[PDB]
Amino acid sequence: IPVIEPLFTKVTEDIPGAEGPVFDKNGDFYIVAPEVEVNGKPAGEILRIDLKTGKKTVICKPEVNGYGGIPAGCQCDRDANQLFVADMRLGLLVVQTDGTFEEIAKKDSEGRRMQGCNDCAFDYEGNLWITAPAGEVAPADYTRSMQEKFGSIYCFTTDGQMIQVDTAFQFPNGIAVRHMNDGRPYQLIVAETPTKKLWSYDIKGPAKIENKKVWGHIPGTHEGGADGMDFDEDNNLLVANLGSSHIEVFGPDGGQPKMRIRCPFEKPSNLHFKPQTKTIFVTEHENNAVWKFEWQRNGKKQYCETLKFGIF
Ligand SMILES: [Ca+2]
Ligand SMILES: [Ca+2]
Repeated sequence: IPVIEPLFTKVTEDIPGAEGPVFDKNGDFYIVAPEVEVNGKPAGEILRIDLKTGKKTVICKPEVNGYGGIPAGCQCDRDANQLFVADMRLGLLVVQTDGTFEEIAKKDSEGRRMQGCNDCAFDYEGNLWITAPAGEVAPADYTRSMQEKFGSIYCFTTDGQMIQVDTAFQFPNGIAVRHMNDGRPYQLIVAETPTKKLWSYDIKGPAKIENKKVWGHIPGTHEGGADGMDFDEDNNLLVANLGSSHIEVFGPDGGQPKMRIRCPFEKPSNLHFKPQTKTIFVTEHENNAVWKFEWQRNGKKQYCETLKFGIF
């Protein structure tokens, strides 16, 4: 497997559990620090990083009824400049740039208690596909599916429904949606970290996925595996293989990566493209820092980069 070694440039440092890199509709960059703790208890943070300097500002330190959150993944909304955040303790949150937030669901569409979330991906129809590797949200004692198969997948729909679309995953992690050239959502990709597998489903409609399949295989037997993921404009899927020192690049059809990206660290965690550029910001857990490097092309446009009232 061909490996490229592009130049990684430091962006910012000291972000405990540096995760969920995201750009909003204004080009502002954000990162979540899930692993920040206060006297042993969760106290995760949502930060805005000035790219010109690397200076950090925590806009939100989410807590519900005394229970601190573990914000781990992000997606920027389209119709409003707000961030949808997957929280390992609080479920799904919507955070405003002013730092205020709202817990989205205590329970799902079926009345079952919500599970902690880790990452999410907006399809072009506005539906949010979310991974839930943790057990029940706070106040429930924290648990996570790193060993046992209790990780679930949800689809938070445009009509406000938190629908569990699948269960029994061993730490569902990264997630991405593949679109047809005309913008129609047709395939969901979900990373199952420890098993070294990438799973795929056919998206038949909002919250409707079928034909579960082992779509791709992650290199290595190291502890870790597929974490964050995203598509480039040609639909190649770049996946952070935590513990491998590489970001795998899968072609449109999956299988084995067709190329690997060597990182100057062992734990790449998540990534995100800077809109309209080949620049990919990468978070890692070795130094708890954020970096950025140049990929071969622009990333696939995120939902926030699409237009509600566009003509073409
Ligand atoms: Ca993750
Ligand atoms: Ca991303």
